[PDB]
Formats: sequence, C-alpha cells, structure tokens
Amino acid sequence: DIQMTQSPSSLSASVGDRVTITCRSSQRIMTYLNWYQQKPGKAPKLLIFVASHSQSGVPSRFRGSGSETDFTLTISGLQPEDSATYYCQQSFWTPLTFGGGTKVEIKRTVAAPSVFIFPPSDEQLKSGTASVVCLLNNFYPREAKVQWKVDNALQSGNSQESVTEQDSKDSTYSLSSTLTLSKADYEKHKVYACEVTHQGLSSPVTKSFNRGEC
Amino acid sequence: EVQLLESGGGLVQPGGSLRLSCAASGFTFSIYSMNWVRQAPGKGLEWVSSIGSSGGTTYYADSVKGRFTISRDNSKNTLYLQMNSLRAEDTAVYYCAGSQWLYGMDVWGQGTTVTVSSASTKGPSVFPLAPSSKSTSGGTAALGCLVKDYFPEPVTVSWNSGALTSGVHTFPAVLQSSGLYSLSSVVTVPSSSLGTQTYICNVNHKPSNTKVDKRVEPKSCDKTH
Repeated sequence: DIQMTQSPSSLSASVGDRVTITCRSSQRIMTYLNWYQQKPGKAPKLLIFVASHSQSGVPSRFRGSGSETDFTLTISGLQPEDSATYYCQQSFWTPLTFGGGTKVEIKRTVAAPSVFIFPPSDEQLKSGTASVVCLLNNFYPREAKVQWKVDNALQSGNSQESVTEQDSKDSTYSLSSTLTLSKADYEKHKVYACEVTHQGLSSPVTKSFNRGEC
Repeated sequence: EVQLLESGGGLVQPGGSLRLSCAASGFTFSIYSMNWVRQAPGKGLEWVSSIGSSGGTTYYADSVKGRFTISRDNSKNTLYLQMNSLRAEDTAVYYCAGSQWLYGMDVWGQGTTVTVSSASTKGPSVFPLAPSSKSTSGGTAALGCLVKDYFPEPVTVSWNSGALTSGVHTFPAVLQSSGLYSLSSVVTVPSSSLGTQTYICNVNHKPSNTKVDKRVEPKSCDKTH
C-alpha cells in the first residue's frame, strides 16, 4: 500500500498567517494527489486535485504544490472559517489511501466566557435524577475549568463536560458542564453555583441559583 | 444542486448485517466512479470501497475485503454497500463520494452513521433549559434544550425547525457511565423578545422513533412552581 503521512498533525495560526501542510507518499504517486477540507462533524470537501488544481469555487488562497513523493498545501492569508482538518489522498494507485490529517486551529485574542447556569427542569425532577447545566459561551482559548458548588460544599466526580468545535466566524469555543445528582440529593440543598476559572478572567466568575427561589 | 444522500445506517449487533444506500441527483451518475469512505469516531478518514462507473469493477480496502460488497444500480442512480460480518471497529460514519477517474472525489454526501454494539436502542428524553429572569449580559439571554439517556449516536437538534440557526451551539455527545449518551443544545437570543418569540427545540433520534418538539419558556420564578 502507498502510505501517506502528513505534517504537522496540528497547528495554530492567526488570521492572515501563512500555513503550510506537508504530505509525503511512501512511493512515487506522480502528481495525482488530492487535498480535502473537513469541518468538524461535517462531510469532507475536495480542495485540490492533481496536486496543483483548485476545485471550482474553492478560495484561491488555498494553493497546492509538489510532485512525486513530496507535496505541500499552502493556505495564504488564513481565515476563520478555515478552522478544519485537511487530508491528502493519493489517486495514483489502488488501494486509495488518505493521510492522517492536519487539524488547523485559529489563533485569536483571549476572550472571556459568558457564564449562564440552568436549574433542572420540573419534568426532569420527575425522573429521580436532576441535571444542572453551566454554559460557558464564546471564549478563547479552549482551556477552562468549571468548579461546581452545592451549599458551598465543593463537588467533584459528579460532572461531565462537552466542548464545541471552534466557531467558523469568531473563532471562539463554548463549553457545557453538566452536574448530575439524584433527585433526593438535589432537594436537600439550596444554593447551586458553578465557578468558572479562565485565562480571560482576572478572578473567577460565579453564577448561582437557589433551589426553590427560581 | 449536486446531491448524494446516504441512508440505511443505524444500530446493528456484532456479526450482523446492514445495507447502506446512496442516491445521486444533479450530476451524471453514469460517468462517475463511486466511493465509500468512512470515519471512525475520533479517527481519520478511511477509504473502504469504490466502484467503477461502468460497474462490475470494484475495489476494497484490505480491512473490509471479503465482508463488504459494493454495488451500483445505474438505472436507479443508487450506490449500495452491503456490510456483512460487522465488527466493533467498523463503527463509523459512512460517506459516499463520487469521483471522475483519478481527479479525486469532488462530490460528497452528508454521511450516515453505523453503530455496531450489542446494546439495545433507546430514545432520548428532552428537557427544557429555562432562561433566567435576569440573564442580563446586555440584551442577550441564554436558553437551551437538554437531550439525555439515549443510544446510539447521533441525534439531530434544530431550533424552530431550522428557522433559527444563529447563536445555536449543539455540544458533542458525552458518553455517560450508564452507557447512554447526553448532550445539550443552546442558543442566545434577545432577552426583551423572550415573551414575544416562541422557542422550540426539535430533536430527532433515528435509531428509535423518537421525535420531540419541546417548547422552552421562562417561568414566574417569584413563586417558582
């Protein structure tokens, strides 16, 4: 099999920067190599084919080069919507093989998360398990820590986190921290708070609510 | 438009079968060589099989060789993938991609997800995320939808049935210890319009028949209830 190895595997660049992705084939594939862009969770899209040729409609800032064993994708003037994973795939010989991929993250200024906290719904309180969600919205960088508090008692091991993929417009991230408790354990306490510690926050932000108050 | 639409995926127990179907419209299907390319969760793109435009000339990755059988019906403009003797690693989202000769795959479908597990299907419970009485960041208030206790992936959340896509953040599914998944879908809207606008999350889980439209609304919060 013809083996495709891409470098680097992941990188971070500012809007307007030049990024260069390298693709190497274990055998000579001539010029038949394709670059694919894939936004996270979405379908891949053909960018370059026969290594130098832009697909119709593709932004001109994507430029492929290289031949034989050595190939390069150059993104000139990086744009926010360029946040994605890129793959090279050889068409020269069967079986068709892709590269491992290159994850391109957009580097922007540090942005503080907007924190909202949602009590469990009345309907969920019927299920014997209560979930309270903390929303960290539109922040950079991706690193954050949610400190869950119940009656000021510290909580650990009861929470799970999801983080969205980078936004294609403002290049920010959003995070959700879900605190899972039993209904009886939820009704015994009063104050529920999530303390968010982030680089863009001088001191931690805390959003809180009282169990019965609202 | 140029459309490839995949169907026939879902939950299947290890060792069983399934038939993936891909229908083409808006381009000449007769002259296009069709491909299947899957993506395992967290993994990269993997080419599984492809078929020549004339049909009858097929190729397979050494992974699925002998198990998967690719076919096309040009009268129906449909590409088929028959997946037999499935394993756990075959779990992935499967794309069909059209390509012309060696020029690469220029036409892609939306993808269909194939889950291979011995666990039964389960439908989600959909709970509202009620916006707070203040929620003053400025005019922006946050509200959302909670989708919990379902299996397998994926689930489809829309807000007001595709009418409001702006500010919508639907988080990746978290696998719980119960073996099921959960995720939330949230949106930021003007706080002054909370009482004026009706906000509804439309959740759809294909492995079950579950389709739920949950109206999200604020409450009094003075007396709660």
